[PDB]
Order: sequence, then C-alpha cells, then structure tokens
Amino acid sequence: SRYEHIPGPPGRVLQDVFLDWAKKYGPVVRVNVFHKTSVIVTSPESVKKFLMSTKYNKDSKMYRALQTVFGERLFGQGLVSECNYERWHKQRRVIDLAFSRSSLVSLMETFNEKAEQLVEILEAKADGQTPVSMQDMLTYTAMDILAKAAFGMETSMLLGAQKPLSQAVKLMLEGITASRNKRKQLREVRESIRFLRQVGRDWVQRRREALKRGEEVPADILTQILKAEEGAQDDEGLLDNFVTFFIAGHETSANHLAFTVMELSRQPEIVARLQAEVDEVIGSKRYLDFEDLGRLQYLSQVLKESLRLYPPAWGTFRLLEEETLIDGVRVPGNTPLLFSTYVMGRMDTYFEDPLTFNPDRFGPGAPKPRFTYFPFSLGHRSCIGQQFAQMEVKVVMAKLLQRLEFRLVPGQRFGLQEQATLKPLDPVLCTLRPRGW
Ligand code: HEM
Ligand SMILES: O=C(C1CC1)n1ccc2c(-c3cnco3)cc(C(F)(F)F)cc21
Repeated sequence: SRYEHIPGPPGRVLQDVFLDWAKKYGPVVRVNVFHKTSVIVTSPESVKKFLMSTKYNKDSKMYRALQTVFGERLFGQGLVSECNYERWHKQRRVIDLAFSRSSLVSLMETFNEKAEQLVEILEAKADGQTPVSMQDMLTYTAMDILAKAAFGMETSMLLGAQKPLSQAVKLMLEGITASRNKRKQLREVRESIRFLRQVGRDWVQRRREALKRGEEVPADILTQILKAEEGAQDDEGLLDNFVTFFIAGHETSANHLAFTVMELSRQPEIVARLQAEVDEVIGSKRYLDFEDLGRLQYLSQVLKESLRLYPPAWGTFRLLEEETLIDGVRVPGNTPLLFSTYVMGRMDTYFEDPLTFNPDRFGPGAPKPRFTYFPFSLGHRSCIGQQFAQMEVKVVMAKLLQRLEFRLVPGQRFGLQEQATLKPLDPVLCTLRPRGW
C-alpha cells in the first residue's frame, strides 16, 4: 500500500517489460524485482543525483542472490556485493592497484596470446560450412584470458579442458536467476557453488606455496585480493573476491563479445569499415600494441553502440533511505531504486531511432550522452574492470576482423536471455571463411 500511489501497472526479457512500463508510466515506476517492490528511475537528472554521490549506497537486499544461493555462500561480501561503504572502500582502494595503467599495459601479452589462439582455432574451421558457436568460443576465450591475467592460471578452455568448471559456472548462473526471479536442481546448484569456491582454495594454496618456495609470481589481481585480506580471521573474504573476479572478470566480457559478433553479422557495411580500419592500423602484424588500441577509433564506437543496445549488466540498485520527491513522485523511505542502462538505451526520449545500430552516435563530433548511457555504471561503484574489459575485447575483435569473415547460420535469433546478466538467447552459430576468400 505504501507504494500504490506511484505510477505503474495494476528472446524477450524482464528488462523489456520494464522498458514498456517506463515508456507508458514515466520516469518513476513501481515494479516487482527480485521479490521486492522497487522503483525504476529513468530520468538523467535522477541517474546523476543518485549514482554520482557517495551519499547513496547499494541496496543490500537487491544483492542477496549474489551473496548466497540456496544456503551456499557465493560472492559473499566481495567487491560487487559489499554494500557497506567503508568495507567496500577499503577493498576497492587496494584492488585498484591491479587496474593501474601500468598493470593493464602488461596484460597485452595475455590478451594477444589468447586472441591469437582463438583465431587459429577458428581459421581451421573456416570452410563456410562447419557451424561454430561464437558464444561458446568467445566465452572460452574470455575465461582463459581472465584466469591467466588475474590468477596466473591456465584454464585451457580453448583446448576443450575444464568441462566440469564450465558446467559449474552455468549451473551457478542458473541458481542466481532461480533465486531472484527441484531436488536435483538444488543439488547441482549447491555443488557448483562449492566447486567454484574450492577452485579458489586450490589456486590460493598454489599461490601461497609458490611464494614460500621463492618462485617468481607476477603481481596480478590475486596479489591485491590477498593484500586486502592481510590480517583477516579466515579466508572467506579472500574466497568471496576470488569467485567475484573469476565470474565477473569473464562473464560480461564474453556476453559483450557474443552480442557484438551477433549484431555485426547483419551489418555488412559496418563490418567492411571495421575490416578496413584494422587493415590500416595493424596491417599484417600478429600482435596489437597498446598504442594500436587507441587508433582503432571506429571499432571503439561500434563497441560502445553494442553496449547501448546490449548491456550485459543492465543496471544497479541504490537504497533510498528517506522519503524523497523524484521527478514529481513521492518515493517512501527505505526503497530500492533501480537504474537501467538497458531501458534508457532503448527509449526514444534519450536516443533517436533507438533500435538502429549506429556507431556514429559515438563519433568525435557527436554530443556525448548525458547520464543516459552507463554500461559500466557511474560514480564510486562503477566497474573496476572497465578498462581491462575494453582492452581485451578490442584485442579479440581486432584479430577476428583481421583474419575471418562470419555469416550467421539462418534460423539463428537476435533475441536476448537473462541469466543473471543479459546474453544472446542463441549460441551465435556462424560459418566462417578466411578474409580474402
Ligand atoms: C564489457 C564488460 C563489462 C561490463 C559491461 C561490466 C559492467 C559492470 C557494471 C554495470 C558494474 C556495476 C554493477 C553494480 O552496480 O551492481 C560493474 C561492477 C564491477 N565489475 Fe564489471 N563489467 C565488465 C567487465 C568486468 C571485468 C573485466 C572485471 C574484472 C576483471 C569486472 C569486475 C567488476 C567488479 C569487481 C565490479 C564491482 C566494482 C565495485 O563495486 O567497486 N567487470 N561492472
Ligand atoms: O547481478 C548483478 C546485479 C544485482 C543486479 N550484477 C551486477 C554486476 C554483475 C556482474 C559483473 C559486473 N562486472 C562484471 O560482471 C556479474 C554478475 C554475474 F555474476 F551474474 F555474472 C552479476 C552482476
């Protein structure tokens, strides 16, 4: 009853329903999300007010399904799911060191090596006939990159290894979804979460044993994850961040790559322009240097436009503590506010012809979106891995565009699914040819 006065209702996803309601009912709309009454806020004035202030913190109730699933601790109080400002700030500042310019520049070797491995695997299948799941292949690549870059470990998913680990991730993601929106499913989800935490325990032991033997350990994300736990009573905080980074550090990047390949399959002119750009910047070089990344300007725009229509992480929640007027609507105290870059990206009020894929929206001369576009969120709780992700995806995309032509298999859909994050409903099945053919 406390919300009844708020405007609202009395390969398609829940986010599409929210979009329809925002269009119908205005910038402040009552909705049910994660079993809780929330208010979706879609004015840029509100995005700015709430996201750009340390006064507004995440609503812990809306992160429960990341913290724990079916009684199994998952992300716990890791960097994404910690909602206490002071606890978050402490760990954020330590882990930030692993995302410095210099830290990220050193990762270019890993990015290049895994992208090269992917391209070689794909080239061998480029007979214009063999169907290849680009969603699967890009997910394996993202996983392999993350494991090496963040933890110094070789998952070798591109070689067909670690199928149990692949299964564990899938079931865990299904578990999050089931929790927030029987006997065998619970068993499989619980065991999957325990498995992921066990991988953490194993890899942490390997790190600590290497350090004690005085072997060479390159500073990485794990280094800082350990540093943040220096004098902790147990390893539960460490494992929280291990799992957080293990999942967050590949899942959204994989989704973003899959969406981009999927969309580009019906954009031949844009693809021809991307092919030309890659040809001009990197030529026949096997390896992309950091300085080459900045020169791939058109690719940068395509990837931004991809995130406008297809943000893997659709938004975020803040807790409104006290009754506040939001865009002429009285919103009661102790209310989750939902911010969605997905919704705002598809609203004609914010983007002309919103369903048109147009990289020119992000052109040098173009007016930059003002608080209407946030695929990495905004403010203090923005994505720590933004620059990491932007670099790795550019390396992967550039090498694909350098070497291969993709055709989406007829019947493949462009629809979305929500599985904790947004991703293509279909496997992005393509046939492939070498460039030139
Ligand atoms: C294209 C790829 C990516 C997208 C679209 C993305 C998106 C986001 C978004 C929207 C948030 C805010 C989430 C919230 O408010 O609940 C976030 C936070 C975060 N992301 Fe990402 N992300 C990406 C890649 C990565 C990578 C590569 C890493 C790690 C290597 C990562 C780790 C994190 C972490 C740890 C947070 C929590 C940050 C904090 O609260 O201090 N993400 N990301
Ligand atoms: O579920 C939520 C919230 C409450 C809405 N999330 C907020 C960001 C995020 C990320 C992520 C952020 N950067 C990289 O990955 C990943 C996932 C997961 F694990 F399901 F894949 C869930 C996420």
